[PDB]
Amino acid sequence: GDEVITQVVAVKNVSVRELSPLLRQLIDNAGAGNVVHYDPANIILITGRAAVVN
Amino acid sequence: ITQVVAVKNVSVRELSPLLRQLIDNAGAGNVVHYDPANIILITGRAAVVNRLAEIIRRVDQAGDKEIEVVELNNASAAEMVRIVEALNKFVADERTNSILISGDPKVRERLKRLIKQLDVEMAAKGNNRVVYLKYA
Amino acid sequence: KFVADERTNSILISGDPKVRERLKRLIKQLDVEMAAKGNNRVVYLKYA
Repeated sequence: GDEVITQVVAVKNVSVRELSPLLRQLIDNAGAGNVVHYDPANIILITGRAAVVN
Repeated sequence: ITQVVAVKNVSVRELSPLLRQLIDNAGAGNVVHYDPANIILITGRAAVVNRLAEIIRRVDQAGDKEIEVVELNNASAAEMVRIVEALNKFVADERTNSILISGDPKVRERLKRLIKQLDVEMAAKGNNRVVYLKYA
Repeated sequence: KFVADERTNSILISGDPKVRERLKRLIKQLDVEMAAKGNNRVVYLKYA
């Protein structure tokens, strides 16, 4: 559905800052309210609509 | 009310912009102050102080890292050391002959995996042999 | 990248499951042991 939830998922292989521009492309591709925050401890944060967060 | 909660894993100054986002997202009166002794201060409405403490604890609980101590009965610890050293943290003691670990409960999963991986002891090779001469 | 132990005499690997495919290939490739060459020989002198 359209709900706003945060999802925490990992990419171990290389630091996920590498995805900041294209992920903010999906933060741009649709409506905002999102965050995608890349923890240097290497996990992954999204917040926003479950579809675009997907 | 003010809430004092910890993030041990890395210094919480790292959260100042996004936490002030929740100091911006709603009304002010808040403080979030990051003590270099590594604890955490919020002050403000219990709801926004909560979501703040949830981001905060979301960098607390996130990256967990500590030490393990696990017996190495067979493969020399210092060897375990060396043979992990090539991998790119780790301790062991050869008083005990035990891998110690510093890092993740993912490091705890995979490095209990490598606790187990090189524990094995090679079968005797008959390196030396006593031969009974029949004639000579 | 690559490791091994000669306690165990075992290749350890760091890298891909493509590195796992090809480097199980090279796990297997140089496992072979050369046949004995009769490097030394005891010769029975008939006369001298």
